[PDB]
Parts: sequence; C-alpha cells; structure tokens
Amino acid sequence: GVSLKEDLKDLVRKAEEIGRELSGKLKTNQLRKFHGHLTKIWSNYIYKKKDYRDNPEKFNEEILNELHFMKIFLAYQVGRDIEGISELKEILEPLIDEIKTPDEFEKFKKFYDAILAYHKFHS
Amino acid sequence: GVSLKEDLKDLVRKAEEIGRELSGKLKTNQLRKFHGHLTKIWSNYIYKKKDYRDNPEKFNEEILNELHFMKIFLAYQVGRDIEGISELKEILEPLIDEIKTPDEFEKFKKFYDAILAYHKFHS
Repeated sequence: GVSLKEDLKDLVRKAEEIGRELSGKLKTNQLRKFHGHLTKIWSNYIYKKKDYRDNPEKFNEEILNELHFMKIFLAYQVGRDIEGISELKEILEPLIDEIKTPDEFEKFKKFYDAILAYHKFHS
Repeated sequence: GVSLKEDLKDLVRKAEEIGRELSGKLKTNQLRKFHGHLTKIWSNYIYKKKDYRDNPEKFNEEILNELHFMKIFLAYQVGRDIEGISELKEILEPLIDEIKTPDEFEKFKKFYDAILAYHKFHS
C-alpha cells in the first residue's frame, strides 16, 4: 500500500518496515542486475538534471523510457526465478521421500549434484 | 516425471535437462542453506558409511530422519524466497509505473535507497 503521491517522510518510514519484512525472506543483494541498471539511469539523470526538469521530451525518451524496460525485465526475470525454484522444489520433494536405503540416498545425491553442475554450467 | 527407482543413468540424463532449463531461469545459488544441509547429511552418512549400511535402524533414525527435516525445510525456504522477491517486485513495479516527472524519479530513488539500506541492515 505504498505510493509516490505520499510524502518522502512516510515513504522512508515504510521503506524500513519493508526492508525488515524482507530481510529474513529475500536473499540480500540478489536484485543486482536491476540495482545496477538503476544506478546508471540515475547517473544519467543527475548529470543533466536541469536539462531534464525543463524538457519532458528528453526526460521521457532518455530516462523514463529506460525505466520502462527495466520494470519489464524485472518482472520477467523475477517471474522466471519463481518458476525455477518451484520447479526445483517439486522435483526434489518427492525424491527425498523415496530415499529408503543408502544406495537410494547416493542415487539422490548424484542426481542433485548433476542438476547443480549443469545449472551452473549453462550460465 | 522423475523417480528414484529409475536407474542412476536415466536420472542424470533427466538432471541434465532440468539443470539446462534452470540456467535460463534461476540465478545460480538460491538454495544455499538447503545445499548446505544436504551436504552435511551426506558427509555424515559417508563418514560412518559401513555402520549405516549395516544398521538400517541407525540409518533410518539418523540419516533418513534428517532428510525428512530437510524435505520440510526446502518447502519452507522456497516459500519464503518466493514471497520475498514477489513482494519487493510488487512494491517496485507500481512505483516505477508512477514515475512521470523528475520529482517523482528522485523521490522513488530515495525510497529505493532506503529499502535497500534497511534491507542490508538485517541479516
């Protein structure tokens, strides 16, 4: 329930309620592709700050047009993250309950290691 | 689509496919604490391997029991990872929608700085 109509005071306070509700759950500094691309846009903005506050057309095609692609790529990538771990979870959960013997434990571990190894390879 | 009764080989073929798929979706270390619990259980088993392979009861109560906690813990972790990242994205997305002006931009940036900061603050 947060909005940019709100004054800075209230956003900053909500920004800390949010940062703490996140901290245990979300792995820290994992949205770094996004944080990065945001820092470049912001640098381009500070750069020509007074060039932008008088020129809506430049601002739109140079700054917020890039914000438009960021928000899209964020959603896409987050969307695929969620699918990924869910897929991994639905693959592993039933296998773990099929481990009934040491040999099956070994077969499981080899299976996990292979997923791991190829996950990290194809990147 | 996968079972431990399949032979070790047809399993690592399937693992290859799953791993390959996950490379385009998942960033590469989402299950660190899970991977860690696993290897700990695995190294426990390997360390007293002969003993475990000779006493099914000991294997059941010391390895299979822990693997069951691991299975429960994976659900919990994946669930938290998903709602963590989904929540942040659902806070960022609509705010980025609302950025139409320089003032709105720098107000966003300030909120984002604050989220990021009160987010790293708690580990």
